[PDB]
Amino acid sequence: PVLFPGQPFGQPP
Amino acid sequence: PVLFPGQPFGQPP
Amino acid sequence: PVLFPGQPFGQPP
Amino acid sequence: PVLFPGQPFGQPP
Amino acid sequence: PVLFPGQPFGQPP
Amino acid sequence: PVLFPGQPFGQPP
Amino acid sequence: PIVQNLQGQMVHQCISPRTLNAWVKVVEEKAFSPEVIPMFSALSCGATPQDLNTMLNTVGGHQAAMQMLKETINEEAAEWDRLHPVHAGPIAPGQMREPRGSDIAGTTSTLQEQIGWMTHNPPIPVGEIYKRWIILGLNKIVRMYSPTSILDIRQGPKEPFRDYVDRFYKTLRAEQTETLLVQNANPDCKTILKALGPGATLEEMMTACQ
Amino acid sequence: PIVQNLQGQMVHQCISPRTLNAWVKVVEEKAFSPEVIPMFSALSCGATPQDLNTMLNTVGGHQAAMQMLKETINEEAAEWDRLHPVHAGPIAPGQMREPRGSDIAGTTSTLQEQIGWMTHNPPIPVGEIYKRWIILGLNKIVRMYSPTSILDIRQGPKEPFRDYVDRFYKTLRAEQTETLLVQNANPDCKTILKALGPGATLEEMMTACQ
Amino acid sequence: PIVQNLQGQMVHQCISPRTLNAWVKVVEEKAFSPEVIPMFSALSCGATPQDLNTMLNTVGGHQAAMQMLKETINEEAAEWDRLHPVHAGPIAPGQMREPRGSDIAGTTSTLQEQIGWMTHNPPIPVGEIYKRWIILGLNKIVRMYSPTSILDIRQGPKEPFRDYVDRFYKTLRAEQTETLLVQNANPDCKTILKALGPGATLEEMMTACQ
Amino acid sequence: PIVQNLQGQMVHQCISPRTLNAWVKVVEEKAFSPEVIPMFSALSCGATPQDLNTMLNTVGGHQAAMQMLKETINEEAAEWDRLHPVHAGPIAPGQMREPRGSDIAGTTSTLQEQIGWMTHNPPIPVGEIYKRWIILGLNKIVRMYSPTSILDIRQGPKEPFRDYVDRFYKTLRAEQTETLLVQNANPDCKTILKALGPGATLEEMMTACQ
Amino acid sequence: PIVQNLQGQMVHQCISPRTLNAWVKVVEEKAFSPEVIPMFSALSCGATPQDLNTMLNTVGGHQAAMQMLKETINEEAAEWDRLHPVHAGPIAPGQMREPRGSDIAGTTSTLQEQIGWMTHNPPIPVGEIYKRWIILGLNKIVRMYSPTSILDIRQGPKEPFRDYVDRFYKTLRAEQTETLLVQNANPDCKTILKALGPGATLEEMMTACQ
Amino acid sequence: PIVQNLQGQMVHQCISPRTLNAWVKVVEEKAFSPEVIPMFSALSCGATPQDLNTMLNTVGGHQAAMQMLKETINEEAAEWDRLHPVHAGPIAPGQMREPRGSDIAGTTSTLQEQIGWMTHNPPIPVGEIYKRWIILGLNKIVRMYSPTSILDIRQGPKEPFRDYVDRFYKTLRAEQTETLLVQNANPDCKTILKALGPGATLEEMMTACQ
Ligand SMILES: O=P(O)(O)O[C@H]1[C@H](OP(=O)(O)O)[C@H](OP(=O)(O)O)[C@H](OP(=O)(O)O)[C@@H](OP(=O)(O)O)[C@H]1OP(=O)(O)O
Ligand SMILES: O=P(O)(O)O[C@H]1[C@H](OP(=O)(O)O)[C@H](OP(=O)(O)O)[C@H](OP(=O)(O)O)[C@@H](OP(=O)(O)O)[C@H]1OP(=O)(O)O
Repeated sequence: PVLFPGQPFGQPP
Repeated sequence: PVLFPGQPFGQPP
Repeated sequence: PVLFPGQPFGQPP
Repeated sequence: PVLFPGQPFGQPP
Repeated sequence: PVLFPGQPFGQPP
Repeated sequence: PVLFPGQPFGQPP
Repeated sequence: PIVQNLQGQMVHQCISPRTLNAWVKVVEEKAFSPEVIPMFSALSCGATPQDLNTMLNTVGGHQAAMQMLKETINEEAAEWDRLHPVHAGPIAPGQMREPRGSDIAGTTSTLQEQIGWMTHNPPIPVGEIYKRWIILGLNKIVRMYSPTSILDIRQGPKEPFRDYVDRFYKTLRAEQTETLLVQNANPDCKTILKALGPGATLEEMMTACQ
Repeated sequence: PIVQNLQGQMVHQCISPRTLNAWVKVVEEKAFSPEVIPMFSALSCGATPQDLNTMLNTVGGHQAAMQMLKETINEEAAEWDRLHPVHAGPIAPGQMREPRGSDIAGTTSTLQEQIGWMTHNPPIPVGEIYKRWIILGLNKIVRMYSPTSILDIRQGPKEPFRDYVDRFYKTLRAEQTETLLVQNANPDCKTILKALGPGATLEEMMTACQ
Repeated sequence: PIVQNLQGQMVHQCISPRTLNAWVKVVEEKAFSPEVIPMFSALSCGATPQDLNTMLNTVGGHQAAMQMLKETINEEAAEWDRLHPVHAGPIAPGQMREPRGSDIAGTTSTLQEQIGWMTHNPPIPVGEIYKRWIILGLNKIVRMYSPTSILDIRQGPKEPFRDYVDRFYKTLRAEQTETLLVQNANPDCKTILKALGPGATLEEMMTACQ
Repeated sequence: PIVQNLQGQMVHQCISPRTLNAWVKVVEEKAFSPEVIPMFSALSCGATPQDLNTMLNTVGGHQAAMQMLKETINEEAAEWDRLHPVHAGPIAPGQMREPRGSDIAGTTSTLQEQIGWMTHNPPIPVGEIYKRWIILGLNKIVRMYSPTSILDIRQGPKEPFRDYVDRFYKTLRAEQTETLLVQNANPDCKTILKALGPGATLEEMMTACQ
Repeated sequence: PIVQNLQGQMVHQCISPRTLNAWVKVVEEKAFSPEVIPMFSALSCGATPQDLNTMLNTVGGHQAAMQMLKETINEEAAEWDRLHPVHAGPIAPGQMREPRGSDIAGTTSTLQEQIGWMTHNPPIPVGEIYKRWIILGLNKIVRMYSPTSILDIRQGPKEPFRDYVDRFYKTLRAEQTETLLVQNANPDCKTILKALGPGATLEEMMTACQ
Repeated sequence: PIVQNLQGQMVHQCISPRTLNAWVKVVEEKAFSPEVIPMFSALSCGATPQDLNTMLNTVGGHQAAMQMLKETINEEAAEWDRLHPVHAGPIAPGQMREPRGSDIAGTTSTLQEQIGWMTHNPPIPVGEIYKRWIILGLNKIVRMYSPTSILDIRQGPKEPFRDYVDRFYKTLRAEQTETLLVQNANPDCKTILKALGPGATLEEMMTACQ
């Protein structure tokens, strides 16, 4: 997934 | 008359 | 009709 | 006088 | 002094 | 340190 | 909307937060009073069909009026299709196609097709036709949303003439005179007005009855 | 309105949300007080007849005053027609026609005809003539909407002179002195003012009576 | 966002305080009502993926909806990766790379890469694809956040028909008719509507039942 | 007002809704306090005599002060006429005439004559002369509108020195020291101040008396 | 900030009243909630280190957080100094010097040195490095300012699932799942969720538990 | 102020209604708190001495602080006169004169002389020197207007450590540590802090004491 729970929009894993 | 009662401004008879 | 009930403005059937 | 009582600003006698 | 008590800013003695 | 307690941002020691 | 830049060319700019803000606020505070129609006509000046669609979709209340507007726009788009047929086949490459009745509403046409139609010589004012249809809708809703008929407006015994004239003419504007205005007045004021006779401006009546 | 771009040419720009917003707000809060006329004169600076029409239609109250304005505009348009007749026939192609009295009001004339008249050398300031007619209307309404006559304004025994002068001159502005101001004053203040005599500025009176 | 300057070129300008302000205010006041989607579509006009990300992160409530949006964006980015693979190796110097599904979301791609994709011929509208994914999210949340079903909307005995139609159609918009609208109506109004029959506009129904 | 465009020329632009709005709001909230004069001086920067007239007419209260301003402007216009006579005859075609004392006030002069005087080399700053006269009026009103004399300002026994200094100097500004400030102080604070002696800044006094 | 003018060049413009106004208002109303960080990142777009300093100094509360930010900026400036040493001697005349760790913070560097670093080819983005340090500070404060731990978030018996998910994820964002979300849920909702099993989107859970 | 136009030249523009509005509002709401100084420094960016004077005169309260500022400006102008004498005689025609200490304050110098000094190569930044003097005044007032000393700030028994640190550092900023912060803390928190020892960041203290 491009986005994961717990971080702001636009940040990689 | 240019304007008559009952119509908006800028409308002919 | 161009517009039908239940969808936003500017969307086809 | 340029201005007199009873008229708006910028109007002659 | 450039400024004295009792007059607005930017006015000489 | 660049900043110390008690002075505004952007001021040296 | 489609504006004129400082250099001297017509370019599409993106709708401002205030056109939307003021539009939602006027529809929220003034509901569908007649003066709300000019606001739309003034706020959407130079607006594309897509922009008009944003304005219409921004409102969150009075959905039955929105469906009135929908039906009006479909009737007008069908009449446009009937009056101005357009060929099919293949759209010629690097070329501008004819605007359908559905295109003016912005349902099939995209924004690039829209600004192509507006920045043309002679330009196809799809925004103006869409504004005409939306406005026909708005007048229709406003006329059929009037609270009371003009026959109902009658002057009270203790009410000033000014208030009666104001009510009479706000109702007359809502549903889009001379003799009728005197009939609804009480015996007072009418006593002097019947003596005045024909040929007197509204102000003569309101001055004598002041 | 018709503005001057940064390049150095007069172009039509679309009315801002604030001209409308401030106009509706001033007519809503201040009703038809005299200072409301300059607002219209300042808010509609450079405005086209269509823009003036939007401003007039935005108001939702005081419809009798709006009909006063209507009648005034028709009288002025008839006088324009009488003073400046215009030929009929066919409008020459690619040419600018003469402005009728109805054209200045924006009833028949379209916005492109309007900006053609304004961006001309010498320009036909149809917006300025329309503003003149609308303003004549506004002065007429404001004068006949005054709550009390200047004769009614009288100074109270316990009221300061400042308040009396303020009331006197707001009433004088509403209906568009020297001797009258002293007559309405109470025996106090008048005691000193009669001793002052002619040739004293308003401030001499208000200083001696302070 | 990506705007057109006065000279005549598309340049990136920095987001205004009002796009953010109005966005937070509409999500705060209107929650996730359908009309909130057009606001986002209108406020973010011309916006970069980074700008869209700022708008999304500005909201401080409804975090479960934000996670819905996250999951939707990941599904769409995986589908983009599957549909449009991109090579690896070394990015050629002074050259523009292909946009991954994660690039459109702005997680790996930087703002300079973004404006390179937008200011291109032909341009890669990464902002528009990201807007499509965010909007799919928004429609999904709005549809599944509806308070009541369309079956629940029924007209009361003392309630006017106008209010019933308004409720019916706001619910219909929330979840994205003709026969159903009459079924939920009370025996009054239905008495006349059943007599009307098929082929009547919404306004015919609301006029007869007024 | 008369502004400098981006190209590099001085052009007349139309007054903004905020100059009017802020002006009415400051005169409404702050009445005629001294700080209200700089607002006018800052809000009307670059303004034409017509613009200054709009600002003056926008106020709806304190009409006696407005008549003070009127009389001041007439006195200054008479002094201008006396100091700078102007010939009559015929205005030369395509030529700029001399500004009368009434012209600077904007009573006879039109806006085109005004911007001709401002966009000149050397320019005739009719706006600046009119601003001088209006400001002389404003200072006169503000000085004679002061609630209490400087002799009245005295420090209370339980009142802090800071409040006494604030009152003293707001009154001193309203009517346009060193020894007087100590005399009005109570025996407390004065006990230390008399010991301080001459040569101490205001802050030395307020620090020792803190 | 550093913006792009209409001509096509990057120039320094002076910070607007709204960047400051909106910044103070968001820090005042939202304290240090996570969404406050994007606001700073969006409001300070293109801002110089001096501008960032103005924004930081405008806040009047939460001074301990400001000292956290101070310490973070000093640690990052020391790391910059350690990673990128710079020579001393004499600054070459008419030449641009290397940016120290203290220079990026704006303590020694002046605004002309700053815009020299930004308007360079290749440019030294001192504003971006300073923004990185300020943002690291902000994330640190926001993470350590969280009211409760994620373990504390548990769903109530009468509370809807939507509210529990909202609380859970706002807490998760404050401190920067799948299995944990089900554990904190009550026996109701968990009854169905345990039956659902792995592989279900958040929306599947919230739909089944609706 | 002195801004950079789109063409690429530094021109004087007229102060906006918001610089004045925001300035009066911040001095009215925040009095003379430390963060009020950056506002002035940010609102008056690029401002002329005349503009700075307008900002200073717009405030209507705290006149004793204004006299502090006056005295500070006179001391600095005397020091400028002493450090940089200027010749008298006749000002050369079509030439720019030297700035006196009174000129920087704007008492004798006119706005045309000011913009001549700013638009020069090398420019004489009279606005920046005046800003330096005004700021020295502001820091002086803010330091001597602090409500309580840093010695007074002590942590309560039931008060959280966060509030104590906030109060301590707002007071420290008002009057322009490490060991002192622990001394004022109650026996609780101090129990752990004394065990922590030297070398711990503020956040280590506030985390252990959370
Ligand atoms: O209309 P809002 O959403 O409530 O925002 C406004 C508004 O913003 P604008 O300057 O862009 O118009 C103001 O002007 P108004 O049009 O409302 O008159 C302003 O000044 P006002 O005192 O005249 O309203 C103000 O008021 P304030 O800052 O004191 O709240 C302010 O409200 P916001 O702070 O919410 O932005
Ligand atoms: O100058 P600011 O305080 O930074 O804000 C201005 C401004 O306010 P003032 O003219 O009172 O100074 C505009 O004035 P109006 O057009 O509203 O009369 C305005 O207008 P909009 O609200 O329509 O955008 C808009 O910028 P612009 O003049 O280019 O339209 C805007 O900046 P913000 O809205 O971002 O605060």
